[PDB]
This record gives sequence, C-alpha cells and structure tokens, in this order.
Amino acid sequence: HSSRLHQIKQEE
Amino acid sequence: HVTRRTPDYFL
Amino acid sequence: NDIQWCFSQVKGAAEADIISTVEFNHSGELLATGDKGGRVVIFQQEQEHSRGEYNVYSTFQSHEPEFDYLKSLEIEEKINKIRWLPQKNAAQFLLSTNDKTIKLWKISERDKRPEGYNLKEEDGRYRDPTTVTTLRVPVFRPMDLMVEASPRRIFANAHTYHINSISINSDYETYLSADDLRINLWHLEITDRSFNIVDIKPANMEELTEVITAAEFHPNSCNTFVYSSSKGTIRLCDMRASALCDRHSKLFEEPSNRSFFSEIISSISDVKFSHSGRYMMTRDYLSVKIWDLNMENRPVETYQVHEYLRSKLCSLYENDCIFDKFECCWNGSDSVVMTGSYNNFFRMFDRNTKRDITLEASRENNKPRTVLKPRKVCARKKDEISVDSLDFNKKILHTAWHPKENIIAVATTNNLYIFQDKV
Amino acid sequence: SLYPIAVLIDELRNEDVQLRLNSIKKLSTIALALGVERTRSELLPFLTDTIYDEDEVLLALAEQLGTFTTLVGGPEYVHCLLPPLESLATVEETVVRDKAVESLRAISHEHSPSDLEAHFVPLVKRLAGGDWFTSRTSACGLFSVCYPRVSSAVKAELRQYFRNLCSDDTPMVRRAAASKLGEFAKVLELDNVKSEIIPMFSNLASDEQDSVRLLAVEACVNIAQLLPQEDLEALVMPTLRQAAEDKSWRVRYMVADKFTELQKAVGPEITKTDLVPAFQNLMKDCEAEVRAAASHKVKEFCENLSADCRENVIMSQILPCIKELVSDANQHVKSALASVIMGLSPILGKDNTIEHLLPLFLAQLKDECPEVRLNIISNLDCVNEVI
Repeated sequence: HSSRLHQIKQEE
Repeated sequence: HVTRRTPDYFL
Repeated sequence: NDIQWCFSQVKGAAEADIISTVEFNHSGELLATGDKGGRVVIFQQEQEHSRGEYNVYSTFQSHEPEFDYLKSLEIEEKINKIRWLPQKNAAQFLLSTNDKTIKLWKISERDKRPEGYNLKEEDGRYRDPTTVTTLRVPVFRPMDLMVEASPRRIFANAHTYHINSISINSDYETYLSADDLRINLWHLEITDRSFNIVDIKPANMEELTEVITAAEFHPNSCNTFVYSSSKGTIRLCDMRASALCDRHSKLFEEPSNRSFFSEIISSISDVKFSHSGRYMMTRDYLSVKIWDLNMENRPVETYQVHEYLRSKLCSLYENDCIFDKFECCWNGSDSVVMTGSYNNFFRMFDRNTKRDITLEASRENNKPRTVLKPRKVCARKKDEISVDSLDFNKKILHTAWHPKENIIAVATTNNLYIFQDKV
Repeated sequence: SLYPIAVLIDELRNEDVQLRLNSIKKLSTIALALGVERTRSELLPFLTDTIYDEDEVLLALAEQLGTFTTLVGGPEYVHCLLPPLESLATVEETVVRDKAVESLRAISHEHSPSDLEAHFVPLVKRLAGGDWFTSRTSACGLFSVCYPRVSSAVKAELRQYFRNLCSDDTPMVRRAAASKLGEFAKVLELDNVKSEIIPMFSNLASDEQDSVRLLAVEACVNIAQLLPQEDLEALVMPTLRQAAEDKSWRVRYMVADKFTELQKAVGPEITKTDLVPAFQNLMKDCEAEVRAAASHKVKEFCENLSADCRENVIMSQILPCIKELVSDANQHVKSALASVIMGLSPILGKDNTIEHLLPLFLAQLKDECPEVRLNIISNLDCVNEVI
C-alpha cells in the first residue's frame, strides 16, 4: 500500500 | 523541454 | 577514542513546521533547513576551530502549495532537498526542490540604501515642480544590515514523478535531479530545457519492478554519478562512455533472512559518496553499508543500525513505519558515519575502531556543554531502555555533519538540535 | 526645462523595474543634462555599486557605461568609468559579466598607454587575483586588450598572471582561461607563444574536467595558425592526437565538430599523415553524436584534400567508412550524411560517381526515415551536373 513503486503503478 | 538528444550546453 | 558530544542548542517548538531537510554549506558557517510548509530557514554561525552558536540568518518561503489541474492533484510544497552551491561572490546560492520544481535561491546582505529626491521628500510629500531648478543625484547611505533572499531561477515541468534527489556536478555548471524513474541533467543557468540521461521506465507499467531512490554526483570526478534502487542495488554511471547513461559502468549488489519483508527492508533510502570519493555509503532500513568503488560484489563494511527491530518488522509494517526513509552522512575525515533511528536515537559508527555509540536528542539534557550519555537498548539492566518502550513516532530522519568541525545538526520532527565536541 | 530630467533621476530609485530600466537606458540624457564634472562626481558613484540587481537592469547599465567616455570628459577621464564596470564584472550572472568585460575592452582603447599601466592594468590584477572566482573569470577576457600597449616589464607581469588563471582551482576559471588562451596567444610574441602558451595549452588539454579539455580543441586551431608549419609536429600535433582519442565523447565531438578548421590550420601534409586516420576513427565512433558530427564534415573534408591524392584517398580510405554510415542504426547519423554525400560527385567524377556513389544514393532514397529521403532529394543539384 505504502510502497512508492505500488503508488506509481496505481497512478499510471 | 526534456530531451534525450544532447542539448547545446553539454555538447 | 569516542567523541564526547555535548548539548549546544535546540531550535523550534504542527505539520507545516516539521523539518524535512538539513544541510551545512561548503564552509560550514551557514546551516539550512527545510520543512513541510515550504519554508527555508538559514542559520549563521557566530564568528566573534570555531564553536560559536548558530543564529537565525535568513528565512523565506521557498515553495508555495499548488494544484495540478491537468491531473487534479495537490502538489506538496514540502522541501525535499537543499544543496548549497560553491560561493561565487559575496552572496550565497542554494538549490531548493520539492516534488516537482527546483529553485535557485540567492541570499545576499545589504547595508546601504539610496537617499535624496528631486520632486519629493523621503516622507513622500510632493512639491510644486515649477520651483525645482537644480538637479541632484541620490546618494547611498549606510543602513542597518539586512539579509534578502530572492529566487533567481526556476527549473520546472521536467519531472513526471516525484523528485527525490538533487546533486551538483564538480564542473560548477550542471546538476542532476532524479525522480522515481528518470534522472535529468540541468545547466545551472538554463531553465527551459534539461537532458534526460537515465530512464528506467518500462514500456508497460504493469511490469514495473524498480524505482530510483537516490542519485548523487561524485565529489571530484565530473563524469561519475551513482543511483540506487528499491531493489537495493547501486549503479555507477560514466558520462564519458556515451551521452546517455542507460548502460551502467558498475553494479554494486550483494548476492537466512528471506522473510516476507526482505523486499521492503532492502530498499536503499540514501547513498552518499565519501569526501575523498573512494568509498560510498548506502542506508537501508536496518543497516548501513560502505562500498569500495573497486569492489562491486560486496561492501567492505556493514553496520547494523537497530537489530532489535529485525524481529518487530511485522508491527512496523502495520503502522507504516517500515517505509521510513532514513539518511546517513560522513564526517569530514570519513572516519565516522552518522545515521538516525527511532525514539530520537541517532547512531555513530567509527570505522577505525569499529565502535558504536547511541545518543538521544532530547530536551531533558537542555543545558549547554552537557555531555550526552550513551544509550543502550535491551529486549533490562540499570539505565537500559526496553525495546517495547521505544516511541516510533520520534524519528530522526535528517542529520548533517559540519564539513570540517565536530558539529552535527540532528533534526527531530519539530526541533533542530546542534551538538558539539567537548572542548 | 529640467523637470523631465528630474523625473528620470528619481525613477532610478523607483521600485518598478520597468520604470527603473527605462531611466537606465536614458543615462546618456541624464549625464548630458547634469554636465561633465557633475557626471564624474555625482552620477557615477551612484552607479558604481547599485543595490538593484536585475539581470536586465544590470545588463542595460553595462551597455551604457561603454559609451560614456565623451560624457565623462573624454579620454582624459575615461578611467573614471572603471569602478562601475569593475563591480559589474563581479556579479553572478554570466551575461552581465560578459557585457561588462566587453565594455571594459571598448574603453581600454581610449586609455592612453600611461593610463593603461596606471589604472587599467591594476584593475586586471585586482580581478585576476580576487577572492571571488567570478572576478577571476572576468579577468581572463581583459589580458589581450592591454597587453599590446604596455612596456615589457608590465607584459611579463601580465603573462605570469594569465598563467596563474590557467592553474586555478575552480573549473569555472580554467574554462575561461582555456577559452581566451587562443586570442591571448595572438598578441604574444612568437617566442613567448612557444615558451609559455604551449605549456599552458598542454596542461589545459590534459585537465581532469571534460568541460575544460574540450575547450583545448578551439585553442589548438588558434595556436596552429600562429606557429610555423615545421613546429606543428613538435608542439601542436601531440596534443591534437590525444584529443581525437580522448575517453570523453564530448572532447571527441569537438574534434569532429571543428575538423575542417583543424585541416586548414595544420596543412595538407599533416592532413594526409594524421587527420585522415583520425577522421576514420571519428566516423566509426561508439557515440552517435560524434558520428553525426563527423558525417557533416565528409564533403568539406574531402574537398580540401590536396589534388595530389584527393581522389585516391577518398576512394580508398574515406569511401569505405561512408558505406558503413549509410547503414548506421542512428536516424540522425544517416540524416547528416544525406545532406552532404551528394557533394562528393564532382570530386570523384562521372565514372566513380556511378560505380561507387550512385549505389549509396539509391540505398538512402529507400531508407524508411522520411528525413533521410528528403535530404537526398534536396541535394540533387550537384549530382545532376555530373551524371
């Protein structure tokens, strides 16, 4: 949830 | 703006 | 052997006030801090070795909150990194960045003002121009010293993702800025275009496996820079080889700890070249590793920041602490490296002796030139601190070491502590 | 009728940059009305070190100060303009310093030889030895104008000061010294060029900084034109060969970018012996930027070859390399050739053009990239007259 890599995948 | 070709200032 | 550190100063006390970066300038006389509110505060050392105290020197709003209309997202004004430029002239220059924009700030002293008018008085009271016959040029007069900060250049719109690093080249011309997937090269005097030298973005974001966590230029070599990834590897690039640095010249990585969290804790949060530039230091969640640039396959030294947490990773995951991005820093001689921990503990590792000390940044010792007592953590003998009693909200993420002296700036959430060697 | 002047003078204090900028552009009017004596004693001290420091305002101020010689009382008092310009030659903005140095060079010609040694040369020493590398960077551009018109004793001091700048700790200063090394050598006596310029040229050409070494290629062209052809082999060529083989692609790019200029300087004999092998290596460089830079010079380089061996060298040494470049993966390398390859037809003649050049023309006309095809079509003028 808080992983920066995960945030990027969700965003794009 | 952001380019992968070398800009003049670095050539 | 051990440096006897002493309380010297505490500054500060709200989310906006939380310090987000600390950085000494090249001479060490100036100290800059950024906070989540977008404000930069500069402290100047009293120059009446030098152990004078630091006093507020300048304060300005580096970044303002902004809204990304194109994607309907707020842009944080938090100051991620501050980097000082080498002193060009009497004025001082530093680069300040948030997630999207880098700003070049000029901080200059002024001690005179113009005086004298032809058509009016200093009060602003005008007079009939018909009676004005003899011209007079204004004359500069001394005034009380003041420090002015103005933004000279804005480097904007070049990053799609969040900026994590800025680093100045040794050539005095260029600096890099790295977001999660791209590294861009800038000329310090050109804002309208930047050179994208590294791009690890995959064709399909579904296949994304690595993000850039930190990037830094070599202190001496103009052509060398490194960047680390979430997978725990450091790639050393040579700009001489080719214009684009997609091919690394060296790759640093290590080959009973394969836990579920192994992938998380291995991410490198900070990478620092030693002043000499022969060694490189990386901080991950649990350990500090020092790399010889001639040895790709393993670090030459490894230090454990806080082992007692290795068993508590489950708890740390559940409260998101496991994702904290701690930093590290060398001392001037490269003999001692400092990094932060929880419960306002910060750790010193002496490389020559391989000795450790744990120190606490707390107001309980708020008496100048009072020695800091080494702390001990136990999973409890006299004066030992139980692991379960540690406050994980008290994080020392940002620390800075004076370039020449035994002076360190340790930032807690709200307060900036300055400690000095006992003299 | 002095009211309009009063408005302009007061506007110099105005917070509005535009109004303040307007008055600066009209300093000539202000100085003209005030008078020669008042201008020296009242106006210039106000302009000597201004707190307002916009790049546009300072740039305008530097331009104006270069035309104030008549307003200050002519050449007899031209030295009064130095302090205002000395301040502008220290600011952080590069263009403002460049303009200020330009104005200093302009008013130097109006200094009498006595004034140069009394007021101007001391200014150069202050900048050259200043604590701030902005001033030292500016000083590099002032040596060439004052050197010719000063005594031998002063000349020896100037050459020593310029030598220190070439060894500065700051790369910013060494880049400036490398840039100005060529024009300073042009005013030096030939004996000092061989004895003093060459050691500095050799050192800067082996500097750690890539950005400094690449500037030595320009210095190579300037120094080569000064020395006799017999001395190029001993003094210049060893440094030029290192540049062509330099590990930095940026340094090799400059050699390729200025290859024809080097060809003229060294001469036909050195060109055959050294440049032709060097040109082949550049055309096969690992970096596409270098290959594209060399592709632009194919026509000019072949044209300037001596007629004794031009056609033979092109066919045996240069032409094989062009064939590889036609199939180069990089789009920009192929585009560069397409705009100049057609120019080899007059050199080689009809028979050679059809046998060797024509297959390459057909290959590039069938290339997928529209830019390559457009470039070939745009340059059919030369080929038509041959075939």
